[PDB]
Parts: sequence; C-alpha cells; structure tokens
Amino acid sequence: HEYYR
Amino acid sequence: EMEKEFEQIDKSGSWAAIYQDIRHEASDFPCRVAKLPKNKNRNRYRDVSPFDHSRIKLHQNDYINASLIKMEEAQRSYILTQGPLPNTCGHFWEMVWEQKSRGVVMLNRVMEKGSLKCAQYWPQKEEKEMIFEDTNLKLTLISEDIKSYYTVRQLELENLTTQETREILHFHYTTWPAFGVPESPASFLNFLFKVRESGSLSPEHGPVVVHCSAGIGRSGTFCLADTCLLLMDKRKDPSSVDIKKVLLEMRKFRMGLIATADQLRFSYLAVIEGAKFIMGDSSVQDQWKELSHEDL
Repeated sequence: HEYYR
Repeated sequence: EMEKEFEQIDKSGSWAAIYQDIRHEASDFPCRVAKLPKNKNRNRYRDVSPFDHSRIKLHQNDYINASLIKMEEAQRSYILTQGPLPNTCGHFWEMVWEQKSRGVVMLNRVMEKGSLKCAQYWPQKEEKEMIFEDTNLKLTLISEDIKSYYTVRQLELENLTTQETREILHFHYTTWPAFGVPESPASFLNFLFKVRESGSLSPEHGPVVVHCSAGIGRSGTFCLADTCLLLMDKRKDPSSVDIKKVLLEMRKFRMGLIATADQLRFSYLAVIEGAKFIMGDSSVQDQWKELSHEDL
C-alpha cells in the first residue's frame, strides 16, 4: 500500500 | 582480484545471504522529525524516513524526506530524497536551490506498473513553465536531449525573490524498474559517466540530488557504484575497495540503501566492469556508449 515493505 | 569474490558468491549462490547480512548490520538512528505528525503528508512511505542526524533542512517547517550522504574518503556528497509528492515539489526545488545542487538524477518513472511513484515536478514543455508559490521558485524547460533509455533536460531555476537564476541538469533514467536492475552494466555506467562528464558532480557545486520512488533502492545502487569507483581511483587499487563496507558506510546516512539482493549483485557487476576505466583503459567508455544503444 503506502508501505515500502 | 575483486573478480575473485564475485565468481565465488555466484557459484555458491549466496547473494541473498550476503544481502540479509547488511540489513542486519546496518545503522539504526532516530528519525524523530520525520515521525512528527505535522510531517505525515511529507513522507511517501511510512517505513522510509531520513535519520535526524543527516536530514536536509529547508531554510524555512524545515522538513523534507531527504538525506545528505557525505562520503568523506571518496570526497563526494550526495543528497538522496524520495520522489517528490504533489505537495513537496516546492520543497524539493527549495532544497535544490538552498543546497546549490547542479544536477538531479531521477531513476524512476512517474508511472510505474500502474502505481504512481512520483509527481510531475518538472515542466515537460518550454512554453509551460512551473511556478512554486510556497517557495517562490520558477522552473523552465530550456532544452532536452532524448536518448533511447534516458533523457537529459536543461532547466532554469529562478529564485523569484532575488531574481537570480541557475542552470540545473536533469538526468532521467527511464528503463530501470522498481526493485529491478539496469539492462546491462554498460547502459548503467554509460549513464553514470554522462552525469560525471556534465560536471554536476564537481565539488564546486552542491551535492547532486538523486531520487527514485523512495530514494533508497535504485538511488542506493547509483550512489554505491559511483563511490566505489571514486575510492578505486583515490586509493589507486581496484581490488582494495570492499563493496560491503562501502554500502554499510552509506547506510549510516540513510536507511535501506540497495533494495534487493540482485541490486547488490549488479553493484558488484558495475564496479568490476567500471574498474577497466579506472585502471587506465580510458577507451572502454566509448565501448559502453555503443553497447548502450542510446541512439534511436
């Protein structure tokens, strides 16, 4: 989502 | 030489093991300014923030998601930053101005596999200049040299206050996928040496600004290769540069540089190939250009 992971 | 260690890791297939090690050994410094609430909308990713100790300060709210990587022994500084947001385009150019940068290297595309990775922060037509009213800057496309996998634009940045102007060179690499690698070392090193030749990296200028989507993965790869080649020349010894120690040194200044094990492998591939030029084979440069197919 809006996490780079 | 250094070609030893690479042939080895490839056979034993331990690249991811090496990469996982760096993640474990990498610095971990506080990111308090980046985590303030008033700065939530200034960060594109919630797990990617500048360390407090190396963050760029706007000369204004002074926060921008960008880090000064100051490689003391290589004697070069870079600013790595995220792809600007719709609301931080004025901050980005404010930063470029206040830090006296001459070049911007952009390694992502605005549109990347359906995902929006970046705002259109520079003008695409000479006649439609951009005006950033929060920071009092005006930005104008002057000319552009389009090549097959990259484009160099010449821009004019005007400080609407003092009315002074500067020329900024924008180097846009268009064929480097997120979490992926360039097509070949030649196409990468050809790009890198284009940037080098422009003088944008010269120390009489401020640090070059390098960004991708988060400013850590592809940006990290670009900056590690350039620095390793710098240390090769300064130390005057190719097999002396240890890519791992250099990358950990860069990671004292910004988290997460180099995003995949393959990007680390390519980093080795690029430094190894680049040593041909450092060792004296100055003409391998022309080889890279022809190999890169930059024409048509």
